[PDB]
Amino acid sequence: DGQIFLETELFYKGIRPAINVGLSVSRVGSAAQTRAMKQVAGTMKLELAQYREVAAFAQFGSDLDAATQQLLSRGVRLTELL
Amino acid sequence: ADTSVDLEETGRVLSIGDGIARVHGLRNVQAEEMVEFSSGLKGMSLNLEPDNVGVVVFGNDKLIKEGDIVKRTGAIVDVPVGEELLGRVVDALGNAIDGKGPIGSKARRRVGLKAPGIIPRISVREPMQTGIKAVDSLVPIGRGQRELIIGDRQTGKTSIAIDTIINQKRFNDGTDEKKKLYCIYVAIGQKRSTVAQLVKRLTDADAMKYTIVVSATASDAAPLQYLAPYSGCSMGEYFRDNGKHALIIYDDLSKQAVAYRQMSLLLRRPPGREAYPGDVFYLHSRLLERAAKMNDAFGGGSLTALPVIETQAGDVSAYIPTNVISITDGQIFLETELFYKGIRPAINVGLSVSRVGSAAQTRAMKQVAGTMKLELAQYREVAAFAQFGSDLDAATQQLLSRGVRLTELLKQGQYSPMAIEEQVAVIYAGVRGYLDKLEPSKITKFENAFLSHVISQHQALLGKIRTDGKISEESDAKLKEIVTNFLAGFEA
Amino acid sequence: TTGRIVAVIGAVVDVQFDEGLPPILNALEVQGRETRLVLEVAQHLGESTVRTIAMDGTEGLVRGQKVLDSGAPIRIPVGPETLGRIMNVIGEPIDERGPIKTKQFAAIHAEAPEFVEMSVEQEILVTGIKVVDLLAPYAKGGKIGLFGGAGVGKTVLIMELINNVAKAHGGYSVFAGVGERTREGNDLYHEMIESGVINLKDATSKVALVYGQMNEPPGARARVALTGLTVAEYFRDQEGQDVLLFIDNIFRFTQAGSEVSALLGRIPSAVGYQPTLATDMGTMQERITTTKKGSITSVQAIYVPADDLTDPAPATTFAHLDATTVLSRAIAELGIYPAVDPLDSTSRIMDPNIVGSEHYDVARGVQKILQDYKSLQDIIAILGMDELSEEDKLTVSRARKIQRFLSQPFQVAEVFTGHLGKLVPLKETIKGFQQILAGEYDHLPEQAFYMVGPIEEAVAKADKLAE
Amino acid sequence: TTGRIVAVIGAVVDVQFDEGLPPILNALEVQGRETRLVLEVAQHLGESTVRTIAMDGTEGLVRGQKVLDSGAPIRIPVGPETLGRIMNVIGEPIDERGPIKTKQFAAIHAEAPEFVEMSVEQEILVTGIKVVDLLAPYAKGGKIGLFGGAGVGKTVLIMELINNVAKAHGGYSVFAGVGERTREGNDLYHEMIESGVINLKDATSKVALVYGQMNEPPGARARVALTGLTVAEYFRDQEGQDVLLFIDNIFRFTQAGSEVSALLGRIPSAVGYQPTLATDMGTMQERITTTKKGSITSVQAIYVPADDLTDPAPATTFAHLDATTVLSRAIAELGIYPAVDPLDSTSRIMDPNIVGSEHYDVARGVQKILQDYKSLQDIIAILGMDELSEEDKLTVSRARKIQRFLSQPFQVAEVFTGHLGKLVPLKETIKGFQQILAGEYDHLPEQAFYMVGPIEEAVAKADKLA
Ligand SMILES: Nc1ncnc2c1ncn2[C@@H]1O[C@H](COP(=O)(O)OP(=O)(O)NP(=O)(O)O)[C@@H](O)[C@H]1O
Ligand SMILES: Nc1ncnc2c1ncn2[C@@H]1O[C@H](COP(=O)(O)OP(=O)(O)NP(=O)(O)O)[C@@H](O)[C@H]1O
Ligand SMILES: [Mg+2]
Ligand SMILES: [Mg+2]
Repeated sequence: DGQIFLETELFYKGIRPAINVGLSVSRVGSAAQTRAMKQVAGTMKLELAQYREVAAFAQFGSDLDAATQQLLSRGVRLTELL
Repeated sequence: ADTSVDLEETGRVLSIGDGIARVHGLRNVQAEEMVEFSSGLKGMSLNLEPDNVGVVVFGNDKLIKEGDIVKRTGAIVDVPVGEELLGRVVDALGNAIDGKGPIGSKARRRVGLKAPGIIPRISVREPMQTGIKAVDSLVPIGRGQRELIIGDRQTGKTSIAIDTIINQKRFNDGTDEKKKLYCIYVAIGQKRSTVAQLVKRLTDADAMKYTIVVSATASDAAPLQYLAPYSGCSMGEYFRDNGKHALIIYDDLSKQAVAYRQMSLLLRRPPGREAYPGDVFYLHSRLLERAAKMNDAFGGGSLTALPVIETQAGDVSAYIPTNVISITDGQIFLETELFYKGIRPAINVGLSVSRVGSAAQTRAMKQVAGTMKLELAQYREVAAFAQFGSDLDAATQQLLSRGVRLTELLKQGQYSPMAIEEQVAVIYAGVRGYLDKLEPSKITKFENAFLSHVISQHQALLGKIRTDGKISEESDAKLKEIVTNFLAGFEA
Repeated sequence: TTGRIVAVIGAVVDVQFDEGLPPILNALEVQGRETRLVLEVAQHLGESTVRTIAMDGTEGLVRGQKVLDSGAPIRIPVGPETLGRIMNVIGEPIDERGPIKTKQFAAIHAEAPEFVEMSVEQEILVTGIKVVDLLAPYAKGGKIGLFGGAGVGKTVLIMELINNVAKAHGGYSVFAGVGERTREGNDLYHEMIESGVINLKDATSKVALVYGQMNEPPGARARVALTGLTVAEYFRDQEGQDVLLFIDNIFRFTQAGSEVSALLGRIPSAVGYQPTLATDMGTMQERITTTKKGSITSVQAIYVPADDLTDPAPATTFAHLDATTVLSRAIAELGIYPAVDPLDSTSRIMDPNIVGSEHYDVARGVQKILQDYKSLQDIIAILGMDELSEEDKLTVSRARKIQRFLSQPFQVAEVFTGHLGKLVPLKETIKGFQQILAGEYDHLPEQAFYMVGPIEEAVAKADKLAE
Repeated sequence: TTGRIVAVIGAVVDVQFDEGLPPILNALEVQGRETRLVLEVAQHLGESTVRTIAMDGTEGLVRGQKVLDSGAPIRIPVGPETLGRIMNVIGEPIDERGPIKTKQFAAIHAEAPEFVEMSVEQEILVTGIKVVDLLAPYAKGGKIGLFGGAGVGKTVLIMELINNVAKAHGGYSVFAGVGERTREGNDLYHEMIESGVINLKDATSKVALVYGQMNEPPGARARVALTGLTVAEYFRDQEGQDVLLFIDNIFRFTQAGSEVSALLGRIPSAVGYQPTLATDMGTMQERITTTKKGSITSVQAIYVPADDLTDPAPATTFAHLDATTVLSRAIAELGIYPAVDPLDSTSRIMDPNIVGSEHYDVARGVQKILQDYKSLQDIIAILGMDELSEEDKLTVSRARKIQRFLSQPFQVAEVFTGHLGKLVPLKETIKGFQQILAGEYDHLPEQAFYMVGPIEEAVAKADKLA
């Protein structure tokens, strides 16, 4: 019912546990969480999946509207927190 | 007297399974000879072995059990042939499956005949019109030729064949009898609903009347799908050997290759690359050489072949595609990118090639094709810098503007094939520069309006290009006056 | 007739008959066993011996053990009675609610409808899913294939379609779990009881269930697909009405055929698959069709092995469909759910003469700009963004907004998305992408378009994402 | 003697003799058939059985049918009256022009020339064509790889080579078509008569045609390259000629042999090819060399699969290739005929030790001057023509006159072109190009050197009118 994938790049880059937010999934989902965890992790997975994409696309020097700056700032902080 | 068993002309099933019957006896069976089981089923003796015969079952193998009496009845594996079949949808062996009763067939031809030799053939020179601009101008096809349709799934492979069938109505309803073309479409391993969607699309064109549809669908057994290409071929040869013209489309040969492979693997013949037996090249080489153009010594008739090959991830270097590419006289490569990018039919101008080419297209088309071949060649070299070229020289900037506009001209919708004279006119406009000032997006609408006009007002001019078979200096000037003033009015 | 087991290997059991020999496809009954064990005759091996495939575990089987020939292939209960009931491979109710009390017993080995029996009529079945309805919409009474690798959303997508179509569907529906999770089936049993498709009290049940999940031995997972379609077959032919067949997963049919292929005595084809792969699928898929007698809207979840579409099993399946919906792990990776590939999904009804020339041109235009962006992706990734002109990089920002507006919060994926599920009408979808292509939303950021319903919400999300 | 059919499986037939067995490679005559059927012994299975590979369709065969051993391998007509004749793998005339009445018949199999019969001399086969003889010289009794098919006049180049060897060296040629498309067979046939090499009336023919068509089983496609080699072998040893052997195409000979090994039941080697690939190539390619009596020089048309040069097929072929001739679209579209790429075609005998001291420096000079031209091409298109230095302006104008002098009109193509054909002798070419490099024709125009024979016809053309 889903998998947890770990990469050496993420491991060596600092991220531990080295979980690949994009590739890993959970097939039970929020139904497996406490209503306390759901209140803070309800949309976090799909958020970071969108962040991990826009992170490698925004490194091309393009001037970024504050709306995609907001997701960039949030994604860096939440990766450090996990 | 008792338990004698005529082992010479009969025998019994030693073991049945997976469409393979190992039969005891049959001491007088010839290789590739049709047999008959207790249940009334047919089968072929493809393996002759010391102690048995391996027979490929023509149907459901539940009906065959152990010790079932297998009979020689001296059968010659042959299919009904002739003009009585046109308009009908027959099965892999000639039996009608369109619920319209029996076929009034009188002539009947073997499916395992040899191709004509070197001698009785003459060079390919008569045109075979697809009604597809891209094809007739860049990858031209002629009568007696073999040309391969080859692309990934849903790349527009069938549509090319489809539009060609519909194109023939023009010639097949007129008086010019030499220029008539009879159509034969062989569905090999397809699903019945798609094969039903097909014949309707041919009925609605009024194209069915001159089309023989040989069908062996995915539910039909392994040997049925193996004979189906050859069964159609014999039907096409009738016309060929009797001074007429026939066009056959094996759709598709990749699926016959699968149907053959099964049998070999299960008859336990050695496996090779991708589990294919040694004689699978030989399976297709003898099928496609059977298409030829006969000399006036042998009636002067012709059969023209169009194999379809499905590639996976564009890999044309897969064993079966590699086979058919060399087998045939040329290929047309259709690509997924070109498709969704817009370029439909998604014919890759670069890779696509015909050996017969130049000598197959009319002297009218020749007059504008080689020019387009050269110009699109010089376009594709610079094509990548179509936007990133502000500071390019005016030469390559012309060669980019020339190419993009020709590419728009070769675009086409399905089901609307164009006569050879309608083709050269719309290609004459872009090749001689009379569209180099028109905005790219406006070209398709112009073609539609300019063509709508020349048919509606200048019937004699197009007729002259058909009659003369070439664009004379008179017609050349007459075309220039129409295009320049129609295009000027267009932009008003 | 009585037979003795002469060999047991895996799920392949050879039996010998002294007198009358049972033909191919016939179901055999193994004598002296706790739960019924059915064998299916696959081959005649000679010397009065037959090779069979067991429909359950062959553990505990003694050589010489007696086996009676049931005289026919597996015959299962068929009729309105089957509704609301979970049948297994052999039609023994695994729901624990007594016998299926039916008038008729049809066989799971039947003949494919004839060429003359075929129907050609086709209309659009509006799903309410933006990705399908726009680019490769489903034909009513048509064959629908859902390709996808391991963990991209074949199942999640097939579930939404049941909610969106079957629930408000007047006729009968037949779900058939083939080789997937027993767990997935349980959820759906309870979630079709809650909703009210399956009524436990009365006979207003609209769904008949069949299951042979990845717990069962190959032999079973190889045949349970036929059990599901034969249920559908009655409802189509002997009751005329519209049927909604849902299979998940149909690749398991081919896989279970391979698990035994070597033991039957086969030279392996390509990719360690069975040589009969083509004809095995042909006699099965051709039975899943709409005929002049009756309609069957089929939706089949097709697994993709090692994320390769060119894998023989799913690659052969392509030629059997009317509309194909293909899923990518790379698309799902970017959080884009559903992970439908806009360049890989093809419909038979994507003809302007059916869906309308506005519908067609919008969709073709939607793909072109995403196609164009895909070509630019590798160029801009190394050589910056500035090198694109004001009409080039305008398409880039559009394509990413078209890419993200294709994402849709499903009503089934509430547990994953964290959003309320959305259902978008046909004309609301076409207007959606038409405007973005026109460039009427070039001012709004991409994130406004990510995971919304109708287009008004993409504006709404921008306003909230502002302050 | 006599044997019976014990097994028919596809294109592989098994035959049981009672007494003595035919040695491996002996041809077998199947009796009572419509046409001729040949079975080539491949194995001895034991129990007085042989495993044979057919050269024609194995339909209609009855188990027990009497099969005759011919006591020898596949024997074919050899001798001068095989010229202008289309032969098949078993000798049979397939031009419907009456049976080939040759005095001698020779078996298509035979051991390679002994170590003692080898030629210790490395010599150059002068082709008369300039591009070839100067830059990519053919080795006499060597093997040449011809890249690129038709659409550039492959057929012509072949025919001119046949003409010019028969002319300059008095040696005949043999075309062995491995996997010949029947349309292309017919088309190549009349192209040879219409041009002059095949003479349907008298005996002035210069080529022997052998056709292994595609619609023939793998046995026929795998052995026809020998049936052609044996007709060529007669003119090497019996008449002492410098023979010419065309194989088109060599890849379809490799794929032919792969099919056979796949059919017999041998475990396939790398990339799907046969385990016997090295030898399957060696036992044929080593018959093509210079002997004491004569020499066979073979031009082979190569198909590379997936354009992969490391693919075993071209990799095994390259070990035997002494020179290459690239026929290119790019050069053909410019107007240079023959369509040979001057830098892309390379030769083993491009060595001061083999051809000579002069030949080498002149060829390399031409090679360098064309690379320099390519090296200045971007500087030409995007800088300003008139800003090259004196030495850069000069080498550009000299280089253009070099690639034009590569151009040569062909004798074979007098019926089409209407212009006179040329055979440029060896030393004429060497000195001709040396003078342009030395600048002796810095004053002459570009169009002067285009489509001319020696350098003389170029200066004369330079006059024209003004
Ligand atoms: N020239 C064209 N213009 C517009 N649409 C086209 C054209 N050619 C094909 N199509 C469409 O593209 C789809 C695929 O075309 P088709 O000729 O069936 O290719 P195919 O290779 O036979 N598909 P398949 O048999 O499943 O591999 C069809 O649904 C057509 O509607
Ligand atoms: N629309 C969606 N929204 C959010 N998450 C989704 C969506 N679709 C799929 N997912 C997630 O992706 C995972 C894969 O879904 P699933 O339907 O089980 O794919 P699958 O193709 O059936 N995998 P498998 O059958 O094991 O090869 C699930 O765990 C979901 O959480
Ligand atoms: Mg098709
Ligand atoms: Mg699933």
